[PDB]
Amino acid sequence: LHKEPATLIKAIDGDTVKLMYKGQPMTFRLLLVDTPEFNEKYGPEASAFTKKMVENAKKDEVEFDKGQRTDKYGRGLAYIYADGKMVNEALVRQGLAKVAYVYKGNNTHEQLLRKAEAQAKKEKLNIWS
Ligand SMILES: Cc1cn([C@H]2C[C@H](OP(=O)(O)O)[C@@H](COP(=O)(O)O)O2)c(=O)[nH]c1=O
Ligand SMILES: [Ca+2]
Repeated sequence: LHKEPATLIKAIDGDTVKLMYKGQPMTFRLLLVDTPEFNEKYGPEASAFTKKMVENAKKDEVEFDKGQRTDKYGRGLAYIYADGKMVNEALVRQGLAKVAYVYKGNNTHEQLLRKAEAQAKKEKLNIWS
């Protein structure tokens, strides 16, 4: 896989963010994770965590997997990096997202994320508390 440039347009919630990619606005849905909705427990904390990462970064990047690049709603499907740190993994490691929506052929980072989740669960963080 490879990282590509993007710029933040606006944070939306824990697992969606609006970026400019190849000069066009797009909503991205983060691969392999599920944050709580804003109205649910940990939802506001997941939104705030993603927003801080993507806003404070000097450089945001998108990395598509090998399969589908957009979902049925027209959202981009990608791993998002903020100054080289993967948002998807960081949410899981903090217990602010579960590993979820693991479809075959866009699952390159599945085991990296499952290791983060085991660590968050052992530490009883957030969703796992
Ligand atoms: C993360 C991801 C979600 N989706 C779809 C499945 C779910 O469909 P349904 O809307 O029918 O439930 C929805 C979950 O997104 P949200 O968690 O953003 O609601 O997005 C994919 O198709 N591919 C993906 O990789
Ligand atoms: Ca969600």
